Amino acid sequence: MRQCAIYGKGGIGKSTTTQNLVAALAEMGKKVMIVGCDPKADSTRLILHSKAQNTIMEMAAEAGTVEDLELEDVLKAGYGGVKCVESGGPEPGVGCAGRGVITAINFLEEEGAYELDFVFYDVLGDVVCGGFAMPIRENKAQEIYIVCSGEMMAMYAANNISKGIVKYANSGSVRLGGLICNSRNTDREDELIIALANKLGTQMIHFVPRDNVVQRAEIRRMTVIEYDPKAKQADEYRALARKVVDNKLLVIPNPITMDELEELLMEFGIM
Amino acid sequence: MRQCAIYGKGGIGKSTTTQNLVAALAEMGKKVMIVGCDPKADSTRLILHSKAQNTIMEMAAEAGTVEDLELEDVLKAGYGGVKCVESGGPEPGVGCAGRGVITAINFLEEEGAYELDFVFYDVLGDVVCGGFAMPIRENKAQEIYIVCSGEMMAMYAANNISKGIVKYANSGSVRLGGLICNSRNTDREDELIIALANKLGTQMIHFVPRDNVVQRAEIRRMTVIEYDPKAKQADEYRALARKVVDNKLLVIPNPITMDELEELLMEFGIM
Ligand code: SF4
Repeated sequence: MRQCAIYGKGGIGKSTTTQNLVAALAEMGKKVMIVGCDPKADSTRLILHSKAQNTIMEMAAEAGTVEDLELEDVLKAGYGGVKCVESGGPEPGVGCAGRGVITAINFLEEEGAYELDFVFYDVLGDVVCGGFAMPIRENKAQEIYIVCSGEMMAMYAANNISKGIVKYANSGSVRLGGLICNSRNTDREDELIIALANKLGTQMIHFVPRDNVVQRAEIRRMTVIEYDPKAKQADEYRALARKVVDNKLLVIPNPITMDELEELLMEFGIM
Repeated sequence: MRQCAIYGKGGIGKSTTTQNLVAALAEMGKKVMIVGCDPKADSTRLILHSKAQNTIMEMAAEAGTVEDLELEDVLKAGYGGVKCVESGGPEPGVGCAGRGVITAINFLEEEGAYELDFVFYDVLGDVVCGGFAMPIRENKAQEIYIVCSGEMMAMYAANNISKGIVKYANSGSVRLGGLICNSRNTDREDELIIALANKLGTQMIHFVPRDNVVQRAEIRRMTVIEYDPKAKQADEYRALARKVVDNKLLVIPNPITMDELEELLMEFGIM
């Protein structure tokens, strides 16, 4: 079993890319589990064809504690047999995202859900703090893949996630597997992300293009793999899945300074 | 002295709106202090004409601890006498973003920097956790203004911040003074934000349009008030400032559910 975490800032289609990648993995015969560690809890909608999956936090609140919770309600099987579970966001203004994530992971481990080829933690990378770095810090995810784009905020979040990895890459076995470039139809975006990965010492594992079929499948609460298996974007997600399966470059990144990031953006025509 | 917090998700120009509002306030004769509570620390650049102001956490690290710091290096005066502080983001992957704010506010209180007509805490509202809600929880900010837009994520963040205000309003005195609509050139965006404010039990205090002069001023690292005083956007920021000064409608919000927000987006042609 491989423990991978997809990190990245919100609003760039990270969850859709994660779900389509997991669907492509399931289509290859891999038993994949998705754990959504996002407060929005949108990391399992496409696999489950659901408007909203009941997160562990909400069901614990309805049942008092996670101790009186059942894995059958917590964990749901979606397309391709993919198991789906939502950690649940913090209480707005009160709790930590990290406490919800660790509670979900501990409940899953106690219930025996992990006993699978891949476990993907879809973790928010908008802010890189102790709470959102729980999978990295508690040795829950060993391979970190960052979904980014050719915009200042996306690469800044990627660099901060790399800083967190570097913090926990010593006295720990968590490594950066690569960068997934979610295209935003920006010119020289793939080249910019390749250069950013080279600066970080990692690779751009795959460049995910923008396609209308992604939104067409998302209207149906479905992945591109399930919706149109013969689409070109399905082949892109299959290539990403194969490159993640065959990924051997797991490195401790070298985070860049702010000036280097601005220089990269100037070089590739963003600012 | 009025203690206010500008909350809101990132990527919608909340920081620029806050800095222009503070510049318009100082242009009317009010003594304002900006406390930047975002980890990326861009809340005081346009006032100070700086690429990036040195944050409290950085100086604490360079000087060993906060107790070896001086207000001269921490507190900087920019355009119109506005006093600028950056709280300092957490160490990526380790610290909590809300304890840097605790440290900054405590240090400013010991240094006597709070004894001023307005204090504005620019607080990021991407994730509404116990850390990022420190000014609301610790009773440091009494009036909350949420900068939002017609996009789904901005309205979701506004609803979550309203939930936090509700949690801390039945025990403290923190209230929501209105919603600031940061236009994204979306059709029926002002009407949608007005409807959201009416559902929350509050008001859309001002509609901030999109203007190129905002970007022209930001390139020069200054606000529109200082760059082009005779511009229309400067007048919009002045209207927002005088509506903030004259604001008396401070309410405990009524946060709306997922279905209500989705139906609001459906009504005005966004979903
Ligand atoms: S550690 Fe991060 S998620 Fe947890 S309360 Fe602090 S800022 Fe919020």
